[PDB]
Amino acid sequence: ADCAWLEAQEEEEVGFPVRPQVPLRPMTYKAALDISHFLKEKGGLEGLIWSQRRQEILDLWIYHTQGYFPDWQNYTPGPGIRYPLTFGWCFKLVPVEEKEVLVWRFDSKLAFHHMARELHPEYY
Amino acid sequence: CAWLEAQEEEEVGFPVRPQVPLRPMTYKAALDISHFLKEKGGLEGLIWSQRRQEILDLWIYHTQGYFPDWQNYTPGPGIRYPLTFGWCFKLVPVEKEVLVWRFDSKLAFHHMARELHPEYY
Ligand SMILES: CCCCCCCCO[C@@H]1O[C@H](CO)[C@@H](O)[C@H](O)[C@H]1O
Repeated sequence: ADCAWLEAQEEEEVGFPVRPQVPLRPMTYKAALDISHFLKEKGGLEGLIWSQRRQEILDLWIYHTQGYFPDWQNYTPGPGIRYPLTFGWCFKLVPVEEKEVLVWRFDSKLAFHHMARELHPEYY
Repeated sequence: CAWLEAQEEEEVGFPVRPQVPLRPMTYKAALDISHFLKEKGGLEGLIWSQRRQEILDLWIYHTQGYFPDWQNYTPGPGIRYPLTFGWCFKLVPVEKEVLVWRFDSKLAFHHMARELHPEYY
């Protein structure tokens, strides 16, 4: 089922149901900063249990509204706290009580400290 | 049912609440959306799935405010007919069988789901 989703969205990328209304960019620091702070104030990620599908609904909402390619929202590997690889995005996945139940949590410090970078230089 | 519990939880109000106010699906709304999707969209020819229908349902729910409880079809086997009158897409088999979204403008004037299955009304 995991692989079946990738092939579906890449077919869907031209186009489904409508191609996005705005010019189609890649995710920036400031965009990711504004969208996070937006989603806290108005809208509701805070607390929700993470899933492959929910992330996709969130990725597609940003893609259709703002035009940012859904290529961006990636976190560090487990176990434990799951840090965003795209700097600017102020959400991380915390466990709640080796795969485990995660939760989107806002953290304004993520704006100033690229914690994924500091813990895993591997990726850069 | 693993999806429905997640979907219900989400309904207040992930990822944002839809911007235009909520209202139930109508004949004309369904008609207009269908004819929009054929001209300026890409629902045509695409293989159906549970997730693809949900992406479509949520795009409508967010864009236009229609609660996603309207785009259901008749049971199989064979040509799968829309229960909501106005919606001009049906799911045709390609040859549990592989279905494809197909625009049919005659669905606007004949409630084929009604004529074949009066049990649902
Ligand atoms: C799976 C999620 C599908 C995408 C849902 C969000 C798409 C909404 O899209 C936006 O809707 C606004 C009104 O709400 C309009 O003003 C914008 O022009 C439009 O881009």
